[PDB]
Amino acid sequence: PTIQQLVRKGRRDKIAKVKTAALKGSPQRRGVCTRVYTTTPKKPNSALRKVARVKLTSQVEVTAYIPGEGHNLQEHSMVLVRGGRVKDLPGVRYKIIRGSLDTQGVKNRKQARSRYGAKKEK
Amino acid sequence: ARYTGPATRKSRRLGVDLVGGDQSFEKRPYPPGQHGRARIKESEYRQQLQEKQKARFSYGVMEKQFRRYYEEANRQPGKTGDNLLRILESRLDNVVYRAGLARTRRMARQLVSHGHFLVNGVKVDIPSYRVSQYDIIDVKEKSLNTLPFQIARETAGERPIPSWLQVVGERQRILVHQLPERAQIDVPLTEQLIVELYSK
Amino acid sequence: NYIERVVSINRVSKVVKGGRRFSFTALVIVGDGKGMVGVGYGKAKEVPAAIAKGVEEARKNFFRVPLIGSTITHPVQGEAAAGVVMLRPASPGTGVIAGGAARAVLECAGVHDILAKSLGSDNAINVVHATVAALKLLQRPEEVAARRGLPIEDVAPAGMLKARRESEALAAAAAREGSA
Amino acid sequence: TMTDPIADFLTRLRNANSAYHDEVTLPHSKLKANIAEILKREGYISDYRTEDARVGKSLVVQLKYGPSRERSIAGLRRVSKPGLRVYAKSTNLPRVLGGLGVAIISTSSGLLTDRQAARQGVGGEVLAYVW
RNA sequence: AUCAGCUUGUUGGUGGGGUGAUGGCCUACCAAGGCGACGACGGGUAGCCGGCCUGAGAGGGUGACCGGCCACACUGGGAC
RNA sequence: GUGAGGGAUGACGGCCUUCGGGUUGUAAACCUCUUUCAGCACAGACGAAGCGCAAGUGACGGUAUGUGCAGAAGAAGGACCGGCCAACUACGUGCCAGCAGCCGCGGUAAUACGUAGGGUCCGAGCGUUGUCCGGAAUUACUGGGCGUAAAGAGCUCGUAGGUGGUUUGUCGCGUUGUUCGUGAAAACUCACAGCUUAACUGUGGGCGUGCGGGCGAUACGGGCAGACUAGAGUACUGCAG
RNA sequence: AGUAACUGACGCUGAGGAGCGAAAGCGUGGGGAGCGAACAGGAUUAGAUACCCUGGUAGUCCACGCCGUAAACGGUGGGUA
RNA sequence: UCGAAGGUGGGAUCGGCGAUUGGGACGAAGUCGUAACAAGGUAGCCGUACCGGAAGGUGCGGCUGGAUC
Ligand SMILES: [Mg+2]
Ligand SMILES: [Mg+2]
Ligand SMILES: [Mg+2]
Ligand SMILES: [Mg+2]
Ligand SMILES: [Mg+2]
Ligand SMILES: [Mg+2]
Ligand SMILES: [Mg+2]
Ligand SMILES: [Mg+2]
Ligand SMILES: [Mg+2]
Ligand SMILES: [Mg+2]
Ligand SMILES: [Mg+2]
Ligand SMILES: [Mg+2]
Ligand SMILES: [Mg+2]
Ligand SMILES: [Mg+2]
Ligand SMILES: [Mg+2]
Ligand SMILES: [Mg+2]
Ligand SMILES: [Mg+2]
Ligand SMILES: [Mg+2]
Ligand SMILES: [Mg+2]
Ligand SMILES: [Mg+2]
Ligand SMILES: [Mg+2]
Ligand SMILES: [Mg+2]
Ligand SMILES: [Mg+2]
Ligand SMILES: [Mg+2]
Ligand SMILES: [Mg+2]
Ligand SMILES: [Mg+2]
Ligand SMILES: [Mg+2]
Ligand SMILES: [Mg+2]
Ligand SMILES: [Mg+2]
Ligand SMILES: [Mg+2]
Ligand SMILES: [Mg+2]
Ligand SMILES: [Mg+2]
Ligand SMILES: [Mg+2]
Ligand SMILES: [Mg+2]
Ligand SMILES: [Mg+2]
Ligand SMILES: [Mg+2]
Ligand SMILES: [Mg+2]
Ligand SMILES: [Mg+2]
Ligand SMILES: [Mg+2]
Ligand SMILES: [Mg+2]
Ligand SMILES: [Mg+2]
Ligand SMILES: [Mg+2]
Ligand SMILES: [Mg+2]
Ligand SMILES: [Mg+2]
Ligand SMILES: [Mg+2]
Ligand SMILES: [Mg+2]
Ligand SMILES: [Mg+2]
Ligand SMILES: [Mg+2]
Ligand SMILES: [Mg+2]
Ligand SMILES: [Mg+2]
Ligand SMILES: [Mg+2]
Ligand SMILES: [Mg+2]
Ligand SMILES: [Mg+2]
Ligand SMILES: [Mg+2]
Ligand SMILES: [Mg+2]
Ligand SMILES: [Mg+2]
Ligand SMILES: [Mg+2]
Ligand SMILES: [Mg+2]
Ligand SMILES: [Mg+2]
Ligand SMILES: [Mg+2]
Ligand SMILES: [Mg+2]
Ligand SMILES: [Mg+2]
Ligand SMILES: [Mg+2]
Ligand SMILES: [Mg+2]
Ligand SMILES: [Mg+2]
Ligand SMILES: [Mg+2]
Ligand SMILES: [Mg+2]
Ligand SMILES: [Mg+2]
Ligand SMILES: [Mg+2]
Ligand SMILES: [Mg+2]
Ligand SMILES: [Mg+2]
Ligand SMILES: [Mg+2]
Ligand SMILES: [Mg+2]
Ligand SMILES: [Mg+2]
Ligand SMILES: [Mg+2]
Ligand SMILES: [Mg+2]
Ligand SMILES: [Mg+2]
Ligand SMILES: [Mg+2]
Ligand SMILES: [Mg+2]
Ligand SMILES: [Mg+2]
Repeated sequence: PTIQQLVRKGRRDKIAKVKTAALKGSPQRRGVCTRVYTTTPKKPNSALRKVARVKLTSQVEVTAYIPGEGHNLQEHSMVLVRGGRVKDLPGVRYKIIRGSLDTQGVKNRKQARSRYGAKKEK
Repeated sequence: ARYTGPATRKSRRLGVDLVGGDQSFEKRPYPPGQHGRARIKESEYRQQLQEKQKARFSYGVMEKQFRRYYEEANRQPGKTGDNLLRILESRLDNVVYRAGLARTRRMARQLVSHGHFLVNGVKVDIPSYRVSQYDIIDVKEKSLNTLPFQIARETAGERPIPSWLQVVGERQRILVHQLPERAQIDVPLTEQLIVELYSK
Repeated sequence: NYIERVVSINRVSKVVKGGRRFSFTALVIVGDGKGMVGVGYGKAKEVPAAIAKGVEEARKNFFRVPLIGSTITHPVQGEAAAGVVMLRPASPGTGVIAGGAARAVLECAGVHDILAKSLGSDNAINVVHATVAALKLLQRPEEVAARRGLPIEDVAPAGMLKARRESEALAAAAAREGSA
Repeated sequence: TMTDPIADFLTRLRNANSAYHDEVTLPHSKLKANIAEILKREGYISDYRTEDARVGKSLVVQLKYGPSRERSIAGLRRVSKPGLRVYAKSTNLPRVLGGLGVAIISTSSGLLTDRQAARQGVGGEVLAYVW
């Protein structure tokens, strides 16, 4: 591109493909879960993961993955949701934090304890 | 906050002695753990971090502290490596150790924190005190009467006193004159790795 | 005393009617630390043979670095292979700032202060080729003045004259200390 | 069309250097003439002299080669061109080849070399980098 | 420009009123144009600046605190 | 700030073993030390050449700060350990239960899952999450390409704009030529100095990268005030399609 | 291409704009030998709404208008040294 | 005279929902098929018109990023 072209037009910078737009750039939201069920991964991975449908304060319906091996979430439950991507599940972009509101840390955790919300043994 | 754990761990894992009198290091040079003999792939980042951790766990400094020395040394116009070496050696703990008044960096630091030292007649209890050119270091009578200080000051037969440091008498007065050069400092390790690692 | 380094190890493969035949290739850089650079690319089926071939090729192929005391003379824009590697000197003690392959080749060269950047095709082989070409592109003030037919003071800056004189004095002092 | 005599001159000179030629004939102009003058003064070229042609004056430039045949010119490039014209103040004089090259700057005195221009404190537009 | 024409006190002159001060600031009378592809009029966003972060630089992002102005005081107006 | 000096070819107990043994380990129990800071007491500020013709005036605070007393006595956790990326083995289920930033890891013997040890990083903070720059030369003025990866519009005429073939002449509007003249404070950078050093701030510089007018220049980069022709066109003769 | 008589900075590229443009397609009115989408049969295949065979309606031709797209390729814009 | 609020009536923009329909992508595995990649068994592709569940076929014009002779 030549000098007169740059002067006449100007160069437009790239636009960023925003991720987790349901957060509106806000790291955490509170939500209430509507349904809890299971989903299947893609071809490379065969498993049976657990996901939940949560109503956000932003009035946006989004899936939410449940980490850990045990949970007590049922319909109409208070949930705190952060942002986190999973590969195997196609349309899941969020992970449910553990240890807040109605969810309690999964038992028998001693290694990597702070991530999953386990109190200290005495 | 200071590392309260064993000091021989650093030398054993890392592969070069720090205190210098470690019999365990010369008994077993390989790193501890069930698998310290496993072959490890060469890495420029391994060796760059290795020099860093040697330096920081040898002089006993804090991570934020040492990064602040790095940026300070960078912003003086002088050569970055020499500036970093001066700004680290100017710690009163290292000064009083290399002057022969302390058996190790940890003990110098502990005694300075407890405050057995006088700087130009002014009470000082800060292990990370800064010593500039042409300063005077004094030791109080309450500490001359202290037994371990007497042991150190009449057992001071350690590494020779450097050019910029020198004692004048039994009172253990430490004086500083000028900026040493790297050649006569002859400190182990190599500041190039540390400066390049923080240049990352 | 030579400096030896390995930058990359690759498991290359060949195919026949039976199946897969594996092979190993390695690239190494040799240097004396004074300004003598050698690069070697060696291939085998096992790492020891590969590194032996690389060392032999590097010993065969050498190149000399005309450095001023401790650093490079002038900035060089080394455009070769498929990567763009830009080298220039710096203030003493700043360090040899470069990527992986450039780091290895410059440390084998023995330079202590350089500013570098790789602008594309981060592949180690192409980067090494570009750095070698950059060092080839380097020009030295004395024979630059000889080519231009103009004396040193009328070509080279007084600051670099002062630096060269200081470097010569330091080299003379080091030689005297070594002799004594 | 023929739209930049100085760039054309620089490219013909460096093309001749690449092709190992010895003599180049170009249409004569004051800018070409005094640029050849400063080239002669710095010593990158061998010698120049003007001539007369079928129509107007023409200038011939003889390239410089040594015993070992390596090029006396490494490379040329123009920074100030019609359109993008770059200028330098009295303090921001460009550094070329780490001070081992030459930038041609037109000052109140004329087309003069960067080192003595900084000595005088004067400055202007940079014609080309020759190294 | 996936916004091409906009405007009628609008534009300009004269005479009056007006305001601390000149002025379509307001009125009357005369003429038809001014602004417009070196982006007008439209649509969305947003207080501006010394500064902060990043980057060698260019540049990019941004307006925490402090400080220089700007505008508002439940919403819309008006005046002493 | 949660300590130490010395202390064994290295005491329990755990984990592996090739059943020889190796590990946690100078770590620990031990003999001595100073005991910072909290704890208990005493003294106890400056902040005020300030205001009053009164007799005094400090919320902070009876704090900061010094002087004594007792006792190692009251004080450490968080992530990682397949490659990128400094840090590995065993035990428990096997396309299940699960990990995960990219590649990607379990289909009975996983350094990638869970538990144990062991080591690594960091530390009164440790990670996750979201926004912004860098690497991204990945919007390329410095600093990218258009044959096949993304791109030459189907090709011309041509308006507005952008750019010009030599040398013959002023004014100096593109411009550098030096000086006085602004650049609030604050911030950045250099040196000095004070709070025991620490944040904090105490003084004087310096910095304050732009823009104003008066005085001094004319080589390039434009209009303007006159001539020639190497691009271009015409003119004379032929030419092939 | 040659002589170079003459003009004496008229040159270049060109956003928006305008004109030309392969074949096919459309309107009107004519023409229409051969060729040939569509559509019938005959043939193969388990299957052919194709490849093959026999026929043949638009179109292919003419005049006036239109659409303005092609692997519109040298997959390379033009001009100058 | 001006004057905010309120009400009359029709044009623009942002939208939210809306039976049903059109299209797209991800699943995994099944039927119908042989399309393309070797002269892929009819050389490929491009523009265009018609036809057929489907990939496609044909007509006209253009390129070789087509192999033999
Ligand atoms: Mg081009
Ligand atoms: Mg995109
Ligand atoms: Mg983990
Ligand atoms: Mg794990
Ligand atoms: Mg960095
Ligand atoms: Mg290039
Ligand atoms: Mg690249
Ligand atoms: Mg890369
Ligand atoms: Mg009036
Ligand atoms: Mg008047
Ligand atoms: Mg008015
Ligand atoms: Mg009037
Ligand atoms: Mg600014
Ligand atoms: Mg930068
Ligand atoms: Mg940048
Ligand atoms: Mg701003
Ligand atoms: Mg303020
Ligand atoms: Mg003002
Ligand atoms: Mg209001
Ligand atoms: Mg209001
Ligand atoms: Mg002890
Ligand atoms: Mg106290
Ligand atoms: Mg007082
Ligand atoms: Mg007083
Ligand atoms: Mg105190
Ligand atoms: Mg690891
Ligand atoms: Mg590692
Ligand atoms: Mg297992
Ligand atoms: Mg551990
Ligand atoms: Mg970034
Ligand atoms: Mg350029
Ligand atoms: Mg680019
Ligand atoms: Mg392409
Ligand atoms: Mg094209
Ligand atoms: Mg097109
Ligand atoms: Mg014009
Ligand atoms: Mg002037
Ligand atoms: Mg002036
Ligand atoms: Mg000024
Ligand atoms: Mg000031
Ligand atoms: Mg800075
Ligand atoms: Mg002081
Ligand atoms: Mg200052
Ligand atoms: Mg700046
Ligand atoms: Mg002009
Ligand atoms: Mg004449
Ligand atoms: Mg002519
Ligand atoms: Mg003809
Ligand atoms: Mg004539
Ligand atoms: Mg033309
Ligand atoms: Mg044009
Ligand atoms: Mg034009
Ligand atoms: Mg246009
Ligand atoms: Mg156009
Ligand atoms: Mg037309
Ligand atoms: Mg037409
Ligand atoms: Mg036809
Ligand atoms: Mg036709
Ligand atoms: Mg039709
Ligand atoms: Mg028709
Ligand atoms: Mg008809
Ligand atoms: Mg037929
Ligand atoms: Mg047919
Ligand atoms: Mg019939
Ligand atoms: Mg049929
Ligand atoms: Mg097209
Ligand atoms: Mg064609
Ligand atoms: Mg074209
Ligand atoms: Mg061209
Ligand atoms: Mg809508
Ligand atoms: Mg709806
Ligand atoms: Mg099938
Ligand atoms: Mg086929
Ligand atoms: Mg077939
Ligand atoms: Mg085919
Ligand atoms: Mg085909
Ligand atoms: Mg088609
Ligand atoms: Mg057909
Ligand atoms: Mg055709
Ligand atoms: Mg091909």
